[PDB]
Amino acid sequence: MNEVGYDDIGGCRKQMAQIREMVELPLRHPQLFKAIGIKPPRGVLMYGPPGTGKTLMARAVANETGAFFFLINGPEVMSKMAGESESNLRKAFEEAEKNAPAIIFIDEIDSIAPKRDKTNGEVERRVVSQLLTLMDGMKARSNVVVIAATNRPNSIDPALRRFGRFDREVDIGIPDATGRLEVLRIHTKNMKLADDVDLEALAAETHGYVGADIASLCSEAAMQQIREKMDLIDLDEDEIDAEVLDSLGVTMDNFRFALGNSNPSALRETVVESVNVTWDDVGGLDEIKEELKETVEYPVLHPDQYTKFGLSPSKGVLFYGPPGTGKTLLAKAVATEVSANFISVKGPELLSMWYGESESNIRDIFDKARAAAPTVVFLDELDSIAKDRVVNQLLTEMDGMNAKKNVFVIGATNRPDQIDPAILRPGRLDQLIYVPLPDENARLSILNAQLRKTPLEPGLELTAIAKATQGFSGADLLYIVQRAAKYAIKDSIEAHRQHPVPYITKEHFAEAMKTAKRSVSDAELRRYEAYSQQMKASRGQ
Amino acid sequence: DNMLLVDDAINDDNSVIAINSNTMDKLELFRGDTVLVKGKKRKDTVLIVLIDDELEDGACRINRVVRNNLRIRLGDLVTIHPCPDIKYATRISVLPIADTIEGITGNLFDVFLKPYFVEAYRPVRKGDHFVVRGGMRQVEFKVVDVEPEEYAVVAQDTIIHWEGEPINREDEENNMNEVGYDDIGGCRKQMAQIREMVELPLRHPQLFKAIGIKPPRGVLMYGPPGTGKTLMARAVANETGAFFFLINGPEVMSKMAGESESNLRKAFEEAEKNAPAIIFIDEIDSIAPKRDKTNGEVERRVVSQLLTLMDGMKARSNVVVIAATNRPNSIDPALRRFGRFDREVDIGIPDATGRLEVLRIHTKNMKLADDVDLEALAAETHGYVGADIASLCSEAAMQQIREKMDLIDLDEDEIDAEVLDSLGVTMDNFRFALGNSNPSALRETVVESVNVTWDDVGGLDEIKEELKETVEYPVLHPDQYTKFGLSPSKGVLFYGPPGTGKTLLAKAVATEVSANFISVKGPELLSMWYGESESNIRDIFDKARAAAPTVVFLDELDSIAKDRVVNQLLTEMDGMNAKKNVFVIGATNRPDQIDPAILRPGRLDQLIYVPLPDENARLSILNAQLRKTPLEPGLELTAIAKATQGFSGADLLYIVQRAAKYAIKDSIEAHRQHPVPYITKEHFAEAMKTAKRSVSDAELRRYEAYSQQMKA
Amino acid sequence: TATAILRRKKRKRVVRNNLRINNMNEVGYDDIGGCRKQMAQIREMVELPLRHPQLFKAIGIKPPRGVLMYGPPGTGKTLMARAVANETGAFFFLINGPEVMSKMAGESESNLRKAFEEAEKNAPAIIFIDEIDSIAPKRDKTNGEVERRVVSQLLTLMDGMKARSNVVVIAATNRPNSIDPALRRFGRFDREVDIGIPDATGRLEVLRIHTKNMKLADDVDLEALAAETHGYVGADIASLCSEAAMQQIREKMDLIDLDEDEIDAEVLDSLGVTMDNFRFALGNSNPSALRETVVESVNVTWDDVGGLDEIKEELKETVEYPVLHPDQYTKFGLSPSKGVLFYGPPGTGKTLLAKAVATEVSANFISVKGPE
Ligand SMILES: Nc1ncnc2c1ncn2[C@@H]1O[C@H](COP(=O)(O)OP(=O)(O)OP(=O)(O)O)[C@@H](O)[C@H]1O
Ligand SMILES: Nc1ncnc2c1ncn2[C@@H]1O[C@H](COP(=O)(O)OP(=O)(O)OP(=O)(O)O)[C@@H](O)[C@H]1O
Ligand SMILES: Nc1ncnc2c1ncn2[C@@H]1O[C@H](COP(=O)(O)OP(=O)(O)OP(=O)(O)O)[C@@H](O)[C@H]1O
Ligand SMILES: Nc1ncnc2c1ncn2[C@@H]1O[C@H](COP(=O)(O)OP(=O)(O)O)[C@@H](O)[C@H]1O
Ligand SMILES: Nc1ncnc2c1ncn2[C@@H]1O[C@H](COP(=O)(O)OP(=O)(O)O)[C@@H](O)[C@H]1O
Ligand SMILES: Nc1ncnc2c1ncn2[C@@H]1O[C@H](COP(=O)(O)OP(=O)(O)O)[C@@H](O)[C@H]1O
Repeated sequence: MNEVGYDDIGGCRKQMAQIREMVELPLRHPQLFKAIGIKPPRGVLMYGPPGTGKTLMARAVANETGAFFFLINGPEVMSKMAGESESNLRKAFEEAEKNAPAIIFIDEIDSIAPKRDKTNGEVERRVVSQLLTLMDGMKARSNVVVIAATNRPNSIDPALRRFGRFDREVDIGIPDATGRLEVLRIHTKNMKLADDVDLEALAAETHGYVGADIASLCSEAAMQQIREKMDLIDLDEDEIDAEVLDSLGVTMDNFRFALGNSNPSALRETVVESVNVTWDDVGGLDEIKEELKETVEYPVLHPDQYTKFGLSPSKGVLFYGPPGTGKTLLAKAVATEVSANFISVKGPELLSMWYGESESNIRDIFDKARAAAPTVVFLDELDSIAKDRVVNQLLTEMDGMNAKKNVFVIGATNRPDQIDPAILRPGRLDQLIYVPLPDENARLSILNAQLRKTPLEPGLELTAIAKATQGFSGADLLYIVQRAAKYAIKDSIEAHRQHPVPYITKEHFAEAMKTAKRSVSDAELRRYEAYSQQMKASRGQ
Repeated sequence: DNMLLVDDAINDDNSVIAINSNTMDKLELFRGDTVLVKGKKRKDTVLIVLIDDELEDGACRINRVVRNNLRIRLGDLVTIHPCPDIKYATRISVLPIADTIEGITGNLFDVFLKPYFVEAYRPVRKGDHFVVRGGMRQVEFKVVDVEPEEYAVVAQDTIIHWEGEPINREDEENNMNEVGYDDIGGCRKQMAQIREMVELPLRHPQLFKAIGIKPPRGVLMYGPPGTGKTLMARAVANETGAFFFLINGPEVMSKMAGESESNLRKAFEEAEKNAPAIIFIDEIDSIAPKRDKTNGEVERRVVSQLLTLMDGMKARSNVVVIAATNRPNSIDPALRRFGRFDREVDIGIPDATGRLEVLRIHTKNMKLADDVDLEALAAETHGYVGADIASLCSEAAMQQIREKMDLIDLDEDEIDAEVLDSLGVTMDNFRFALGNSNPSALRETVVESVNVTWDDVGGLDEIKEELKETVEYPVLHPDQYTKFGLSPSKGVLFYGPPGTGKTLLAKAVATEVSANFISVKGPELLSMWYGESESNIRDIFDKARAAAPTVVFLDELDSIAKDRVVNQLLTEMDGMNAKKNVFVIGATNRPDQIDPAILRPGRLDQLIYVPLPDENARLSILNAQLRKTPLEPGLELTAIAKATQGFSGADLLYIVQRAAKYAIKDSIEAHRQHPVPYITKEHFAEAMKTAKRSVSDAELRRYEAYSQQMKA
Repeated sequence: TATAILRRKKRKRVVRNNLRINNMNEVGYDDIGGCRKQMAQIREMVELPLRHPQLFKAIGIKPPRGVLMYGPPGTGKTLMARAVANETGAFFFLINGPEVMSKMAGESESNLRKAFEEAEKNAPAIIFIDEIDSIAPKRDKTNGEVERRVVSQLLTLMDGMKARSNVVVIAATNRPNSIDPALRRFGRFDREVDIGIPDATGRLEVLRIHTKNMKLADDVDLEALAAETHGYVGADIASLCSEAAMQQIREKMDLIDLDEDEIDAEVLDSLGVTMDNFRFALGNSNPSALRETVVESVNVTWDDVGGLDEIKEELKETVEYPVLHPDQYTKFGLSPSKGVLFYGPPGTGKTLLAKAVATEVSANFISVKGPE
């Protein structure tokens, strides 16, 4: 089937706009580049998690442009008899050239131009050389745009990423809540949905799902509805009752069951994501909030002042403090303020990179950060690695960056002494910041925020609980509220079984807090404070 | 009113079915009318209607030949419809069955068929059979071909062709696979999952048109070898009735370079042009293994061709691809994504009932002796896959033949018929076969089922209640959790003295929610650490996801919690959907020695101390263990329970086993002296004299001190 | 009934020679000794499916087809295979491993295909794939593409063979683990036989079989030679006899003039092997089976070890009763113990205790020294 217009896409305004401004104008309005006398870029390389719609984007752009389209699949081209792949490539390219304007989509290019390390096969070398020769010779040709789709940027051969080749790069990230809502609406434009559908609620619940996974979710929900209504349908009879066939209707419980039986995998690797956390779900640390605002917002939102004064913006920041203090939320808020993408790299990912068993690599992470700039790279629990190949690679990557690009590296840890002294030199993660435990007002704000999604008995003031939880990390308060909810649900289920309990009660909170604990021991807090004092004395003239 | 009872037809016509007069009235038929009868699976024919008053309402009479043709027995149910469009076969070719022409000479046509086709007008259909009594013998014939097709009537104008080779009766089943659902036992959930995704898109394709969705295409079954994956796929394909094409793995990977792609392409296009169809790719891993294994150009071009063909079919509908292998992490990962094997299915070793069903299915033709207690076999035979059960049956039969060999003479090529009629397999043969059997499914992690309740776990009632709260409520009442918007806890951890009853506790937890149970002992963890095992943590969690809900049990977690293994485990745990009911339960003896990283929230955080069994627990364990052993009447276990302070479950098991050993020693000594059917108290006294605590007080106090420190 | 088949020439002075009572093949069961149990197993698995197929029709089962023999090289695997094949008198197709592997690329699959097709056409048939390890080594051992084509072709032919066709496949390989794992599943080489080095009586039988034509001097004590030879495989015994004859002829060569092509008839008729020749041959010979772990019977009773009566009784209770009287254990439902661990000062005779335990239950003994 064809005619997949822009109306069949959602949640990808930025990348679609980039690809459109990069493809349409050279073909639709070549006279502009003649009037301004430049050479429009040819190569375009889209890469992102599998199933994000890269091929769908390419097809939509091709159809909307109304230009000759020629599809080349890496697998099928690599499946031909020896010496036939080169002939197929030469044909495809000549046919595209003769029918200008044209667009070429080399889908899964990584399968025909893999990393030079894994190109031991002679035929692989021949095919890669043929592709390189074809692309190099194409510069004479006009009105021909080549689009390549690959899983990761570090899998293709390095030789394919130079001027005159796939230079322009696009990074596809997982969609946000609005994107997921749009995907659901686009996919569920034909299903016989029931009245009680809350697509907004589904989008809120489903996190980390890519468009393909959402389509699978819709298919599974429809399958669940069919299975439920199968009791009124007999397999033996060839004919199907018209009314029963029409009576089919998808309900919310079907979608929840489909979510239960789903297997998302995009989050398994580092992926660019968008966040919308403001300075409202984070309480306290007002001085730190203001300092981070000054550090990040002004260089991004107000670059003219820095240009006037010649200041060089700080590259990265480092956070240290007791665990459970909300460093990740602070980083997300910082990313939100500058309205930039966010990349997260937990410690197990760093260990996997150290052992070289995960596909992704530090170089790939920073390449994706550059492609999706502005971004915010977040390195959690660095102390797990700064106990070094990985550290040296990270230092080289950090030193070799364009200061103008808005790439900020934010490191989190609990052992600032255990971090390598090299990482703290100027031009690197030198700006230290301590994250103290929440104060009474901070604890009250955290409790109130965490309870916005749970009914409460009227008059249940949390001030007493906040005051009775001095020195408690936010995670401990989350645990206390979770325990109270568990007690309440247990009581509700018991009452129902013996049969009431529509909301939590104060006595539930009292019982839950009767068995609470302080996550951080006093000795660790003393050492943290001692190190903070030591750092202050070194900058406290 | 097309459902009727089946009865034996007294008459001797292969194409006559009798119906009650009221039944005839309901269906609006006339005497002598020909009607089409469809039985089990896709077998159907046409028979001449007869009126018989003696027949009860909703009943019909059909001889054994019709029953064999329709794959039904006496009293079964069929669907009957009028067949007024039946024409007269102008030209029919039929050949006799080889076993029915044993010593028969002359013009078989005139001798047998001609009296059988003298204005008989017997309805015929492709592939049918009919027996005719000629002279003093009976000869069977088969409907090789008919014109016009398919169903017609043989009349005088018809031209009968009796020229052709004899039809051997063996190859109808030996060379052809016609196996229905009746040949599968011990796996019903898997069969339901496969059927609801194979039959529904094909038998009823209009439903998905009505609801406006594209049903999933690919399906990937996997499990231990010999679990019947091929048999299940064959049965589903035969029941569906669609054109079934098989693409064996080694068969396609054992041909000249550049021809394997041709075979794959031919198979796929042929299936495409005969929709609906089923394409079964047996042993997928043989042709598309993990990248690290295959490096030559041919074994990569084959994979590329397979991927291209698979991606090219999602447009066309009514075609589904079924694969098969033994591990999810034994094929190229590129095959597992949207549009390529969306659905995954895991097949595990059957439970006791499944093994009993398999034994019943296999041992339906053997000349079993009277003293057969297949229930006892099922109880004893644990970890045996269906193939191992077939091997057990074959070995038992071979042992029976060997025993009877004394009454046989190796010379000549025939045995006395009396000797053949005396072939009876007894229980001793089955026990010998069990002795010589070598099951190997358990050598690697597999999914099974458990049937342990809150009966074999004495004491620690509060622990039972806490486990119930943690596990059952999220699964049984997820609506309440949604109402409170709280995600259920993922995993739990148990710590305490060794041999205190943790494995059976995890089994009980899994049983309560009625979820499968995957076990991973310490040696498997070490083997995965050393990279000499065919399994991997990713594989374990993938199988757990496929068989969800499941309980993944990690025993002796301290041996490896001293790393790559811990990193992989942590990554798999974190990258787990919250809603999916995959609970990870760990056991250890050194809680401090366990890496702190695991004990963080969102992981194996909820710690539980398993205390040493007390007097009541000791009494319950003693009663449970002796549930299958005669005891001296009047024995009192209270004194033993009182005297067994500090003894864990393993210690009591050792005491009981030693007492039984002494009892059997005395029994055998008395027997040889030629009585001792019970275990006397003196046996237990001797065992106590030669038994002691397995845990020093130092370890107990250290564990209790650590528990108190955690409590504070 | 451990055998039940062995209890009762070669399908055949002039009359006796004709009735058999360089190509003298069709070696019968008489030409084998010291491997009675393995020969019984092979016969039970080969003859009955072919000679008397109606038994399995009557009882309603499919007889097993895959038989795989493995043991130390030189123990006579090919000898047993050929003996059984010729005795059964069925279409016998013989496939060598190295011979098939020596063909050009692409001509080593067609040979297997035609072999199996012919065996099917002329059923009943026996196919003996000698040295299967050469055409199906371990998966990691060989990565060559042809080495995978051949193995896959073999697997496809084997799986497709399973049918009513009366064709039995027999394979041999010195190392049980060398064969590809995929060849040892259901519908393939499932039944396995292990060949162990012979014992004293087996060695005597082999010696008598080989030393039946030599002009042995009347002063020969074959019993003494059988006793002395410990760990000698059949091939080693044949080499021993050949070397003894060589020594005898070398000693007699003094009277022989090599210049003359012929030799005096009287000297040629005076040849005779003496006991000292066998002693010298034993001195020269060198067995090789003991280099690797093998299976050999032992015949030590509770008389070559003194004392340890309490330990003897404990070992009896541990091992002997379950094997001899499993019925009572089944009655009581208590499974027997698996292993035991002897500890004590060195040289106390632990190995003798192990051998005595093995002999009491009439079970074969496997040994693994520390260096192994
Ligand atoms: N906005 C969207 N983003 C992502 N997927 C979408 C979107 N809208 C619809 N989809 C559906 O999601 C699935 C994406 O599959 P698609 O083949 O386009 O992804 P891909 O991983 O880029 O493909 P390829 O295999 O060609 O590299 C399709 O079902 C598409 O219909
Ligand atoms: N319910 C059952 N489950 C498992 N095996 C069964 C069952 N019923 C019968 N069997 C027998 O078990 C054996 C299963 O062999 P089968 O070839 O199906 O195994 P498999 O491991 O799926 O094969 P492969 O992967 O080689 O195609 C056959 O003997 C089959 O007859
Ligand atoms: N009972 C016996 N056991 C062992 N060897 C015997 C026996 N009787 C004779 N021999 C001799 O032992 C040698 C066995 O040779 P054979 O080729 O069978 O050995 P093999 O190592 O099993 O062979 P291969 O692996 O090459 O097929 C021959 O000399 C044979 O004559
Ligand atoms: N404003 C806040 N200040 C402190 N802790 C918070 C705040 N908001 C949430 N938290 C708690 O901290 C968690 C955020 O993760 P965080 O504590 O940063 O993890 P980590 O310390 O491992 O980086 C929340 O789940 C909650 O328990
Ligand atoms: N509730 C129980 N607590 C302790 N032991 C028990 C209990 N119920 C039964 N047992 C017995 O205790 C023995 C100890 O072995 P097992 O339970 O496997 O210990 P572990 O799993 O702790 O290593 C079991 O064989 C079983 O017979
Ligand atoms: N009753 C016995 N106690 C100790 N040694 C014995 C006894 N009978 C024989 N031996 C001798 O013990 C030797 C075997 O040594 P062994 O105990 O196997 O060494 P190790 O203890 O290192 O295994 C033989 O040479 C044999 O002569």
